[PDB]
Amino acid sequence: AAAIGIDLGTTYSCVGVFQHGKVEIIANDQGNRTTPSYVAFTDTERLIGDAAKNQVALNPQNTVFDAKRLIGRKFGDPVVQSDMKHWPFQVINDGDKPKVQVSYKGETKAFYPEEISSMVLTKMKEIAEAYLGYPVTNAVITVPAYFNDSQRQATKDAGVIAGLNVLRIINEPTAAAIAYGLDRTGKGERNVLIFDLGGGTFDVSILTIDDGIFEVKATAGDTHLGGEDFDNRLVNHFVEEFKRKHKKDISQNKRAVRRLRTACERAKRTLSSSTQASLEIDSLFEGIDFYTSITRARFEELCSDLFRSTLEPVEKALRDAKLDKAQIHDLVLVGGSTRIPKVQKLLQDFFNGRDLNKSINPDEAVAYGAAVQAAILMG
Amino acid sequence: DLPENKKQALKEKELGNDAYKKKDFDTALKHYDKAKELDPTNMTYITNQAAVYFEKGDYNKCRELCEKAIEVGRENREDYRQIAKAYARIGNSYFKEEKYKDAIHFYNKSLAEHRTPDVLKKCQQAEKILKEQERLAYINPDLALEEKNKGNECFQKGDYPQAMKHYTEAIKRNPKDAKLYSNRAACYTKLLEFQLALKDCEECIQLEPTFIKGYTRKAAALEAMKDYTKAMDVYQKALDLDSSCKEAADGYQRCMMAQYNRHDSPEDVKRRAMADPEVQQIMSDPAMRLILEQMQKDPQALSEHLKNPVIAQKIQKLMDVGLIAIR
Ligand SMILES: Nc1ncnc2c1ncn2[C@@H]1O[C@H](COP(=O)(O)OP(=O)(O)O)[C@@H](O)[C@H]1O
Repeated sequence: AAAIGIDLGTTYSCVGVFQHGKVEIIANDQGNRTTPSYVAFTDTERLIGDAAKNQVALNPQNTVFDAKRLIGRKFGDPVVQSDMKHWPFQVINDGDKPKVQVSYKGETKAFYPEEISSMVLTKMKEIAEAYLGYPVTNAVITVPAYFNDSQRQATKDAGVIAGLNVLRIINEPTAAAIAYGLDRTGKGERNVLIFDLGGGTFDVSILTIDDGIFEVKATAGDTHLGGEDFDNRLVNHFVEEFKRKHKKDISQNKRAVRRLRTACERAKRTLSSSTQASLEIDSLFEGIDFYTSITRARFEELCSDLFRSTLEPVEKALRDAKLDKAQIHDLVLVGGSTRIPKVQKLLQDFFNGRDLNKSINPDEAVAYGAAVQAAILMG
Repeated sequence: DLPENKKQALKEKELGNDAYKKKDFDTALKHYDKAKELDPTNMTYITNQAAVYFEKGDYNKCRELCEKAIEVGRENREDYRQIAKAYARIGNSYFKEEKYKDAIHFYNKSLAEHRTPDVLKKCQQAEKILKEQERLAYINPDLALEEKNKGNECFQKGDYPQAMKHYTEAIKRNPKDAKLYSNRAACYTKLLEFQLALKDCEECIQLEPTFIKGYTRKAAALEAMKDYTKAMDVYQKALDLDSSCKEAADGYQRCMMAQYNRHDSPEDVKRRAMADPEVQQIMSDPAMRLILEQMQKDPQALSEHLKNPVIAQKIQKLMDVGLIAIR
């Protein structure tokens, strides 16, 4: 059975397979190569992926996301204690280990974050199996470079629950470096800066590669900066306009906000290509349809500080790695949010015009790299 | 070789340079302003004008100029080292105004552009100065007394680790509290961290040379570790302050016998004595090795060599640790 690699994020995931000499990225049933890291416990089924993401509108207290923020942690861990305050689902103390409580088929149940992850991995397994025409257990799962030991083992166990033969755990930036062929230099080069602007987090790290051997020299980042807060600024823009037109503040209406926010995400994706996006929601608030727009320039203004702040961790990583800008041989973009022209512009200016490596879609590169390594482990 | 306006800017640059060699700040600014307008896509004219404003103490103007130069160099793809220099100078204005926290911020930017050895050293000086300023700001004898007192409440209950934690906060808050150092030393002696008892007792003692308890706590740790020779010497220093002191007298008398009774196997002697760099030096020194061989073979070699203190005290040290026995 062909080896696969799985890109496991807080909001999204992606699986690649290595077959017939190359990595293929496998689209799920909705045609999405990258599918949501969501699980929805409805009163009829456990949905995973887009099926689950689309239910946040109806059963938000029973849906989960951000499993990785709880995986490998103790319940009393300050991260757990802080992050749970911003979630619709309940985090439960079971042996000083967070467990997440949802109502499933009317029953009260709670699952460890690891179980939620295994559900997601199972879906990625099904996507790959359906695509290939056969069961696949041979897999590589990536993790953030800052993960500790409990976190890596917990990730591996989620794979075990899913039914995978976890061959390996790889730090996310190593996988990206593999994807871009940086392990084929034949030199003591290169010093590569990998910039991962993801869903709920921003991870920056410097990997020094010496003829195929990787070392993380430095990490920097922001645990509460990612694509989600760009969407949040976009929500406030549209809420304020709704308010001005109707003299109604809809930010307190959770259904209106979830639907607005979903549309905001779509508008943000639209603007990574076009300079204009439309906001089109029927019955957004109290039966009011809300139709408006945003341009790329306006989006950038709303988020101008969010974009600038992404460079502070770059400066930190360079100093910790004891490198200057001149010593970075390559720049790698990871994360769908790096598709935003403003990000690319800031990195080019920060690095004095150096090209950014975009040969592989930034939100596929990790799955891609994991698939390559998985292929190596299996051949 | 150059566009005419670049060459013209260069001629003015050079004249400006000579004006600065003579400290003619203002003639030089005139030359660099011409040079700046002649070749605007060049940071060098801007940074040179900033050099004047830095030397004049006009740090706000020199900072504006450095910032403009940085923006220009990036637009025009100038060397990262040029950008770094502009940042280094910005950090230098803050360094000179004693705003070390800002000097550091800008030096950090300078280092990212290029890790210039000069910046590395200057920013280290900025850090050393700021760190000392921060400790002095931290120090507050009344907070030290409150932490000391909580440490004492814990200490007195046998909870030495907690006492130590509070004593640590108290010392950060009041560094000259000799009594506090010895209270930590006590925590360590009770917890068998005899080595740490020695280091805090030694600072206590230098701060307060008459604090007999600093000496009895140190000596007890030394005795416990079977370092009876120094324990006796430390207990004796305590006796020199007060000859009637109980630990100073009793620990002294126990060490007096124990320092010989413990020799036992030569392996104990070698492992303990060779822990001490002074005897390691005596043995690593071949002159001493030759002297020692003569001494083993001829008691008269000892009689004569020991008349000279440079040898007699190297030998005395080896005898004190038990490496050389005399019969
Ligand atoms: N085509 C696109 N243009 C702009 N942003 C995108 C695009 N596709 C996905 N995104 C954004 O990228 C993010 C996906 O993050 P992901 O690439 O999974 O990284 P990670 O798994 O490390 O969090 C989300 O914030 C999403 O809205």
